Amino acid sequence: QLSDDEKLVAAFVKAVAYMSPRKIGALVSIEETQTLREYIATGIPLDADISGELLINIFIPNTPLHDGAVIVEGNKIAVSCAYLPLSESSHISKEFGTRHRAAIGLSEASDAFTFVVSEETGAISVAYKGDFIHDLSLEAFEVLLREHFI
Amino acid sequence: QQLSDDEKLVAAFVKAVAYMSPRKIGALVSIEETQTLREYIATGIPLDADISGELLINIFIPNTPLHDGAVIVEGNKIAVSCAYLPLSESSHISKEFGTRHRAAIGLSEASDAFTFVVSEETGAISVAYKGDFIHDLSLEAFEVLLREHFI
Ligand SMILES: Nc1ncnc2c1ncn2[C@@H]1O[C@H](COP(=O)(O)O)[C@@H](O)[C@H]1O
Ligand SMILES: [Cl-]
Ligand SMILES: [Cl-]
Repeated sequence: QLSDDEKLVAAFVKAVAYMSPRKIGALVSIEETQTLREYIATGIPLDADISGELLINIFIPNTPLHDGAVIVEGNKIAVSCAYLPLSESSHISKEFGTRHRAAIGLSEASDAFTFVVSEETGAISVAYKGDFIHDLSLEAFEVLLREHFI
Repeated sequence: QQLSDDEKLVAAFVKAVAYMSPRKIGALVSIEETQTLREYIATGIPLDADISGELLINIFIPNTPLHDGAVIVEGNKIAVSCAYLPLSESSHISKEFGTRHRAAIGLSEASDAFTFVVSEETGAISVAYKGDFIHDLSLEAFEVLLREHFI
């Protein structure tokens, strides 16, 4: 449980360390106090143990599980391919695509913690409670996850 | 009345090989029957995942972290990927058949598990069960065998 939180952080760090330098797009949302049941209902059920390796395999481009969001519930990957509400806010830079607007939209509609890897640039970003943090370093991503989840 | 576990299993396997065979994506999938596969499951990466054709496909995409080794199904879950199975020590195995096939055949000597393979060389779908090896099944043949065995 404390060790489960450290495995969660390590899984996310391994996945983003693989995907970011390969510019593999990724979108991962973690449930907090507000249920994500309605978005989980839109995805393919996995109910899978969390590991960096499984997160990488999910997001490999042009594969059946890659398109849409992974939603983490507790210590399980609940689903992949979930459809998240887009943000209609105009303050979103033009260069930020669908994945980023999906993450931002969920962070305006829930207290879920979402991170993105850009398929255009490999930039790592976080969307949480209406704040959007662009282009984190891997070390910064890790310490932010640790502070939030450990 | 929703689709039974057995119907979902058959559909998952059929969808997966239907995708991997034409693409010549190698695959190795073993299903536990009455004899526990616990010692082989211990060698794999824990997934404990719901069975879907989509997940099986994503596991075996070439040059990915989960694609090497065997997937082992236990009950209605994908227990592990990347598992090690016993390689067949037999010498009456054609030189056409590589290590995935020898692993499938080996496990079918050591247990009553049902294993199927997709060849990365030809895309051929094959089954290894109770020491017998059935090469190059059609998709229809594969499905009917799965139904006769699992339903
Ligand atoms: N003992 C084994 N059990 C399960 N899979 C294996 C085993 N040995 C090799 N493989 C896999 O068989 C495939 C072909 O092996 P190779 O011909 O050595 O490239 C690769 O995915 C290997 O990881
Ligand atoms: Cl980003
Ligand atoms: Cl930073």
